[PDB]
Parts: sequence; C-alpha cells; structure tokens
Amino acid sequence: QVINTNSLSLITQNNINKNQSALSSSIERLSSGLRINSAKDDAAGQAI
Amino acid sequence: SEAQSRIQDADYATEVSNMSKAQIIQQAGNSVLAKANQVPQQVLSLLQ
Amino acid sequence: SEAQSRIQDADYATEVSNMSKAQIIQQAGNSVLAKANQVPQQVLSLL
Amino acid sequence: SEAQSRIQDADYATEVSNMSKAQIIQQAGNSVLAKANQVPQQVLSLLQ
Amino acid sequence: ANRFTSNIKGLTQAARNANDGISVAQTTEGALSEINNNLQRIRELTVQASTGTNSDSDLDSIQDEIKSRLDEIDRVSGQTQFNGVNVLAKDGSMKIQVGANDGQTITIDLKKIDSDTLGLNGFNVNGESTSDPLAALDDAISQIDKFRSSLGAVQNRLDSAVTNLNNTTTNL
Amino acid sequence: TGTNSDSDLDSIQDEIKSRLDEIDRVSGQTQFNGVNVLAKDGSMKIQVGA
Amino acid sequence: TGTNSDSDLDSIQDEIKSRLDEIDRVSGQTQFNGVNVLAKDGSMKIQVGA
Amino acid sequence: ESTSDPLAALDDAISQIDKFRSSLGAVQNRLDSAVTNLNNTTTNL
Amino acid sequence: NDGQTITIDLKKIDSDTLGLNGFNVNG
Repeated sequence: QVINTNSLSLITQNNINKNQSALSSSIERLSSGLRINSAKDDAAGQAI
Repeated sequence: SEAQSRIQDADYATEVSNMSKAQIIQQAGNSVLAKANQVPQQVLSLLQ
Repeated sequence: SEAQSRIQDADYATEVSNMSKAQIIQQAGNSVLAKANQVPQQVLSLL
Repeated sequence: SEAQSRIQDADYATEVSNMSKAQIIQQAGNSVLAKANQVPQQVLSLLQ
Repeated sequence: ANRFTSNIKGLTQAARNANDGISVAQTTEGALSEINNNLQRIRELTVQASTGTNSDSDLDSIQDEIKSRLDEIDRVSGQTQFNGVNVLAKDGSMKIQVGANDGQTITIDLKKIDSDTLGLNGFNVNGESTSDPLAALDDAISQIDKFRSSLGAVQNRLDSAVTNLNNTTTNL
Repeated sequence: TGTNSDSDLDSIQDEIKSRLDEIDRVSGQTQFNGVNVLAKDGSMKIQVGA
Repeated sequence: TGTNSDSDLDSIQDEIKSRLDEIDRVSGQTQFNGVNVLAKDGSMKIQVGA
Repeated sequence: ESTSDPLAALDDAISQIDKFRSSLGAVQNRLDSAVTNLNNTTTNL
Repeated sequence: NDGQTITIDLKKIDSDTLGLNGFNVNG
C-alpha cells in the first residue's frame, strides 16, 4: 500500500543472503575435499 | 591416517545433497523475490 | 578481490528495487501533476 | 615451453567467467535502456 | 525519522566494516597456514636428521634446507600486509566498528610472528645443536595453532554480527 | 569426550569464551529508539485504547 | 574503524572537511527578502492581530 | 587532535538542528490557524 | 549576489609534476 519501501524484498534478500553462506560453504567443501578448510569451520579440529 | 581421515575428509554424499538443497532454496528465493517486487505495481492502478 | 567487490560492486537486487520504486514514483508524480497543473479553469468555468 | 605458455595461453576459467559477466551486463544494460526510452512519453499525456 | 535514518545508515556502514574485518582475518589465516606448512616440513627434516646413519654431508644439506625454510618463514612473516598495514610484524589490536554507534567495536588480537618470536632462532642442526629440536618445533607449531584458533572464531563472530545487523536494519 | 588432549580443550574453551562475550555484546548493544531492550528489566506500555 | 589505512583516513577527512565547509557556507549566504535568517540571533516579530 | 567522541558530537548537532526545525514547524501552523481565524473574523465584520 | 561563489581547486597534471621527469627502468 506504500511504494517508498517494499517491506518484503528486504526479508527476501535477508533470506537469500542467509542461504548464500551455506551454498558457498558447500561449494567450497566439494572442491576442497576436506572437512575444515579454515579455522572458521572448526578451530578445535585444526590443531588435532 | 585412518583416524585423521575420520576427523577430516567430509563425506561427499552429504555435501552433494547439501549443495543441491542450497541451490534449490536459492532458486526459490530468487523466484519469490521477483514475485514480491511486483506487488507495489498495483499502487499505480489506484491512480488511473 | 573479494574486499574490493564488497566495496565497489553493487548487488543487483537493491538496484532493481530502487529502479522499480523510482519508476513508480515518477509515474505517480506525472499522473498527479496531469491534474494538479489544471485547476485554474474553475475561475474560467465561473464565466 | 612451459615458461612461454605461462604468458601466451589463457586460463579458460577466468575467460569463460568474463564472457558470462559481459553477457549478463549487456543484457541488463539493454533492458534498462529499453525501459529508459518511455521516460519522455509522459509529456504528451501532460499536453492532453 | 531523522534518528531512524541515521541509525539505519550507521548500521549498514558497520556491516560493511565487519565484512572488511572478515577479509582481513581470512588473509592473516592464509599467511599462518603457509607458515604452518613450512614448520611441518622443517619438523620432518629434523626427524630425518635425528638418526645417526646419515653422514656429515647429509647433516650439512639438511641444515641448509632447514635454514632456507626458516628464511622463507621470516620472509612471509615480515612481508605480509593487507591494504597497506602489516599483520605479522606488530603486536597491536585491530578494532572494527560494528555497533553503528560510538565506542562499541570488536577487537582482533594481532601478534608479531617471526623466527624470533617463535623461538628456535639459530636452530643449527648441523653443529651448537638445539637441545630439544622436536620440542621447540612442536612449541612453534602449537603457537601457530593457538593464533589460528584465536583468529578463527573472529570471523564467525563477525558473521553473526553482520547477520544481526542486517536483521536490525530490516526491522528499523 | 575423553579422546582429546589438553590443548584441544583450551581451543574449545577459547571458542566458547568468544561466543559468550559475543552474546554479552549483542545483548548490551542492541537498542531501539534510544532504549536498550535487552539491558533492563523494565516494561513499556503501548497506548492502544485512545 | 581500524582496518583502513592512513591515506584512507586522509581521504575521509578531506570529504568531511568539504561537507563542513558546505554546511558553513549554506549557513552563511541564504537570505529571504534581503535579510539573513541563519546568521542573526534575534527574533522576527510578525503583526497578525491588526 | 582527533575528536574524543565524534558520533556523540554529530548526534548533538543533529539534535540541535531537529530542535530548531521542530520549533520552526509549529510557528507556521500557528500562522495558518491565525489566517483562518482572521478570514472568518473579516467575513463576520 | 556578489561574493556568493563556490571555488573548484585545480592542479597542473603532468609527468614532471607527478615525478621523476622521465622515469625509466632499463638504466
């Protein structure tokens, strides 16, 4: 009922950006072939 | 070596389904975003 | 390259939303101006 | 030979990515240009 | 409305800054991973030189390779930089404005890493010889692992920050 | 678990402490229209009855 | 923030100085009917009661 | 050298500007009400 | 009105102004 703010594209974009991280992690883990590529994934397993 | 491969080397059968699910969710998000950007168009109909 | 893209690149979703918004505002403004620019004829309609 | 090929030959991955980027950019630009041609149309409705 | 728009713009800028900090942390982690690989290779070389079946020239060659690896470690430690500021040569902290308001930030502990800070300077397997070579090497590797882990949680923290910030901008 | 060593426990504890201080940070620094929503036990009223 | 370099701070400070200069300029040389409004601390008195 | 609390000072300046605008906003409302009252009074007189 | 202007600073951009007046790498 208002055009100055969509009020829905914002939520949709937030959801898309949330899914983007999982998509990127999956794509990286496919090519790497290793579970923990960086300490961001599991800093505890890196030392082990 | 077996122990470290238990720690590292994320299984592919899980990650392929993970990336497939992520792709499907991203496609659905893009579709619903293209749908949502259309609802403010009806405001023009109120004018003329 | 990732950092520079964060700085200089534009995520197209925001720009499509802004384009649609500005286009709707422009069309609404033109439509309302088409009537706003014509209310002096009332004093003409008096005579 | 490998030192020479390090210069002349192109990494096909970066080149195909550039090709896709240019295609998408051209399509988007042509779309917004087509949509930008109707902007001067409202003046004839104003004259009415 | 003025207060609201000021808050929204500040939050967007803070999200951008947090992303920049994520990039910095990732670059530093890559440098640390390179140093770690070099340390692992030099540890294997020390295990090789530990036995007695090798002749003196073998110890000399192993020591030359060890010294080359140490020089490479020092080089990648000193020459690494991101956006004009070094990462592995100064013991300061990196403060990232993520709260969109005065004061509140997120700190990144940067430690000066080189051949001296890690110890085992003048390793000298050939000559004299280090008292406990494998012990010092494991100590250096443990220090590298501690730095990576302490830096590893930072980008997860910053991702949580940017997610919360996006939600906050949406609601505002 | 009992298979990990001491250093693994220290690393897990560093991660836990980072998460905990981030919890405290996001709690204390989340505000709306000049009031902290997660830093006080007070209550706000919404005049809805006119 | 702390991630930006010294030259980054230089550029941002130049832009901030430009905006402050513009603020002072528009505060100085805007007037209505030949009398300035944003430079004189007095108050305009308008007779409306006839 | 550098300002101690830059965001605080900027918020204070924005608050001063908003206060001035709010004080200016009500005056023209009063003037419009006075205009309407004067029109009615002139009609009746 | 007279005196109400905005100044646009300019610089003389040239290789000599930039520096090294014939920067070279082949000795």
